[PDB]
Amino acid sequence: SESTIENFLCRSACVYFTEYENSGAKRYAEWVLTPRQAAQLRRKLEFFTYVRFDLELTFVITSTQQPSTTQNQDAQILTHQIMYVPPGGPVPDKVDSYVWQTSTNPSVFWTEGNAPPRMSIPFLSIGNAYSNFYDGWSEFSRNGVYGINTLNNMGTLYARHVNAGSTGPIKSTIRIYFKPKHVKAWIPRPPRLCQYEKAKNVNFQPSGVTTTRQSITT
Amino acid sequence: SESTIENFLCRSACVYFTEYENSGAKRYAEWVLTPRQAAQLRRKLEFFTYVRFDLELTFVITSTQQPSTTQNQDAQILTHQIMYVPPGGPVPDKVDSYVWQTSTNPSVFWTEGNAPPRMSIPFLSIGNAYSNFYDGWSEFSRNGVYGINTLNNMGTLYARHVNAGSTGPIKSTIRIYFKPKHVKAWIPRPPRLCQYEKAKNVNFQPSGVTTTRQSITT
Amino acid sequence: PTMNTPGSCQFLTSDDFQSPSAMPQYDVTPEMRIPGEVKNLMEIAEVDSVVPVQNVGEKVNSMEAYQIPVRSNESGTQVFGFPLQPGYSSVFSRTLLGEILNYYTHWSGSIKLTFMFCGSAMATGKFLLAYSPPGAGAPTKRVDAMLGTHVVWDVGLQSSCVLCIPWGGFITCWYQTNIVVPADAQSSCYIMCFVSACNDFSVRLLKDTPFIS
Amino acid sequence: PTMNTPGSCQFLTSDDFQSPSAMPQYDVTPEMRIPGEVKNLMEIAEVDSVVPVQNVGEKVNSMEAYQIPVRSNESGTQVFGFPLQPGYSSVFSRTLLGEILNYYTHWSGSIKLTFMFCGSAMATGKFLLAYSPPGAGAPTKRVDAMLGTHVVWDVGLQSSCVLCIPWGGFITCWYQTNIVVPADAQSSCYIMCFVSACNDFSVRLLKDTPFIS
Amino acid sequence: RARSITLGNSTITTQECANVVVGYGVWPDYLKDVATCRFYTLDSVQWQKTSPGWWWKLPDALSNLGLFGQNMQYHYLGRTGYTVHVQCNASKFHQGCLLVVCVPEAEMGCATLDNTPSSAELLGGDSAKEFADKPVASGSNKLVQRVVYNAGMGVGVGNLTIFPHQWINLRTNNSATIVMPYTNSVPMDNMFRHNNVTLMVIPFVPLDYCPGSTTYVPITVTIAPMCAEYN
Repeated sequence: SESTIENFLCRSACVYFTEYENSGAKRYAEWVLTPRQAAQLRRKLEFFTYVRFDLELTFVITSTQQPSTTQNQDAQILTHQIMYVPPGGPVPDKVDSYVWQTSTNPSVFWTEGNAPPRMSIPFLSIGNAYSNFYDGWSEFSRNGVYGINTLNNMGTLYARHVNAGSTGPIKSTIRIYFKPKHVKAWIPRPPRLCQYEKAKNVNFQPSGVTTTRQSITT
Repeated sequence: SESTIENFLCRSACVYFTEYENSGAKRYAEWVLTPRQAAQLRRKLEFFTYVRFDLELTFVITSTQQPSTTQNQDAQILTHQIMYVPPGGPVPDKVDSYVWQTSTNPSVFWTEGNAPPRMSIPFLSIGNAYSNFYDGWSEFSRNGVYGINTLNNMGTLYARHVNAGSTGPIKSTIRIYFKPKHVKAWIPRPPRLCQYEKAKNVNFQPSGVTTTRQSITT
Repeated sequence: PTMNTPGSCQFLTSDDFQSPSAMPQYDVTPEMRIPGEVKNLMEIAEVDSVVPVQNVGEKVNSMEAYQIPVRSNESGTQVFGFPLQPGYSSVFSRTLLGEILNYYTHWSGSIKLTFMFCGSAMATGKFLLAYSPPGAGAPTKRVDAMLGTHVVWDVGLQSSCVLCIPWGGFITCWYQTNIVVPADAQSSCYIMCFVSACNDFSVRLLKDTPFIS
Repeated sequence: PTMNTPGSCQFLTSDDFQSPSAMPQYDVTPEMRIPGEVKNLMEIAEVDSVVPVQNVGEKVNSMEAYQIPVRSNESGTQVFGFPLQPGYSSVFSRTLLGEILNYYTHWSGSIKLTFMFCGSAMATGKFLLAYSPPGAGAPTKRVDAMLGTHVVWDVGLQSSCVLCIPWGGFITCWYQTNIVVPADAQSSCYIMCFVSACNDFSVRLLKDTPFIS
Repeated sequence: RARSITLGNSTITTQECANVVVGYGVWPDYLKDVATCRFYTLDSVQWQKTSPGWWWKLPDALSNLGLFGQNMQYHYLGRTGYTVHVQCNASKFHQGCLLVVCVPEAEMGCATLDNTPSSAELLGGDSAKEFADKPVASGSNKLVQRVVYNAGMGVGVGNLTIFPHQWINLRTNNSATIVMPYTNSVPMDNMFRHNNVTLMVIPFVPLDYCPGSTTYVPITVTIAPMCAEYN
């Protein structure tokens, strides 16, 4: 009654950490949506071969002041913009680019000091299910990477400060929460014995079957 | 009509006091959930041998500025995270540990200047009732503490500042409110005559039966 | 269109709202039947509890606080007496009925007392149990105690007497006759006194107990 | 007129609310039937998986961890034994039933074991499969193992034995008789052991796995 | 008049009007070994002019006694009701009162606030542990606080009648019979690891007699487990 795949795969799990500054070398965040970065969620999803689900992206944006020597700093409420890029969408090369105005990318505006912004994404795969394990080459004629089918693409996420708050520097952080909804699974497979190495593939280092003991009769 | 166990055991009672600083030696709070610290509630609960109830945890988080000699301090809204650890859950060894991201511990995020955050906990005991008075040894083979059954465990609570507000130091406090809900009791027992000594056990110092008078006929 | 009235965004400690459950879709462990389920505090205040009537001096720090000494030699002499205020009086202070009362401010109901003569079977005598109503002070002589509400208790026949008190007043016991014993029987006996709530008993305005430190 | 209660404006991680869809009026691609649709984890824990019973030394880093050696020459001698705790015990650690259990805190249900003798057809003998209940320690001699719950397994007739265990206990195997083989047949054989959940099996309180690093 | 009650092979002699007080309005029943249903008569304890009290732990009281001791040994967990009979035979020239009470989950305090007491000092096997009048010294000892006006649990001894009790007044009464249901949060529990009920006997009004009488009154305690089942 509790071990259903729903109650087993419907937990809000943080999947990203990054920072962007109102003024500075880094002024915007970018992260291609993937459930492979977080090992805790990756290992839970690698129980099944084919999986299909919806998302509920919920962000947590916090701002902290920086150690600067400018005086007479008067802060104004900060506004953050989070542009979701659909697969094949234009990606902002810079912070003040024109792509931040395309009516296709559904950006959500947020003003500091409110309930954290949340949006949902449907099943975007052209195929009929996201495939965790692919046993082929993405390119039709081959000469393409192994096990890298583009059917699982889920788009990219971009975030920036719409308005600089004060003359003094401000650095903000954003934590992206992943919540699969209406989950379905197919073809159960064995749990990953060895520890993960690269999020890109299934490469691993050989590991023993289990912890050893003194004698068989003990 | 008023003396029912519900109306007698359903009062919001503060049970904890602690402080954590944005920067400093103490940067996070921790308190194993127990109804034994507050004597006012402990003595009310020690009327009955077996008691079962739900909780309604409501916190009150207030922040005050500190006496520092840094200038040009510009504050940003503070966000506090309160991670509830279920029994047997991983416990953060430090403030910036990875355990603060486990999707199991249901942490509630809160931004200063809103209605204080509140969450509820069901009956978590594996047994069929929380037992106030145990007359045995927790360890099956003995050589274990007396009257310390682990069946009453209710988990731990952790709290921290997700984002430092300003360069200048900030110290926050948190008061945890305990509200038993849907209370049931069994086997009434006599009220504790002597004053409490250690929250760990029932050890006490011998006390007189009552206040004395001049003569029996007076 | 909504408008937020005053009283919004406040943590009024004594309020009953719906609360967001932290761990949902979690099983609860079905409850077994455990013998003896309290539903109301009153069921506890209906149990007789012995009273430290003789809380004189170092008696409180011994078991001899509960027994009332009744000697053979000495008529108008008085056995005991105490004011009938189960709340503030030191006699009914830590009694089961008294402790429960110390949790409330208002209360109305009858009080039942029960005396159990704990003496040798041969021992015989009579006692005058007189209850003076509130406005009047405690009686001084035996005659004055007789002329009010009284119960002449004969230990030789009945061994336990029950007094139901309405609506503080006073309770006084007098030696109607000295204890008479055949040879080889002790003449120094003792009396014990139980207290219990009776008939209607209500308690209003829950407050904190004053016995915590 | 509305009033905002406590618990408003908070991100309680474990809550189920309606969420504003980012891209509305977008088609979904109808789902085809794919063979084999898991609906409950239990259906996975009902599959027998081989057990590394002999996880001794460098056996874990080889295929010889799953086979139990049974020699011809040496009675009361013992084949194997391991404590019956599918959760914390190193034997049932990475088993399909064990891994699933490492995701939960409470669990109640029967455990089914199955031994498959992998020896030459001519090879014959008898084995004593004894299960000691929790409170008792593992037996020392063959007699003590016989006097409890036991199953005398004859390899000559039956090639696979099944043990259903209620409600940790111990499992011990003894050589009732040495292996008897006609000439031209090897006398050194092996035994394999599968584990599987049986009958009722429930799991409560989802937690994180301890095998991540 | 007298009457005989037979369970298995043992037999007890009691009056016609025994005045049984059921535990909590419930009679012991199986959860939803008959050979263990006998009258395990323990020893007698001499009640004297200065005796403070006594107390028994029912599971422990029957740990060494025959079938019950053998059963609770190999078997893991289980549950058991009880029917404690306290018989106190004294003359007509004696006088005194006793409070016979069965206290469930009676956790006892330790003389040293810092630590809990030891198992041997807490449990009296095949004998009855007794209270004391003066307070126990607070040193570096794992002793149990045996003050009688606190009973050890830490509560005023007077209001110990909330628990299923019964009073023996040597003026009218002579014995008490208390039926006790299985009270535990857990359906079945290891009898050796945890004791569910404690039998306490306290002499409120002291024994007294003229010179030339028996110097003591021999209280006698009989336990009979009702509806015992094991796993």
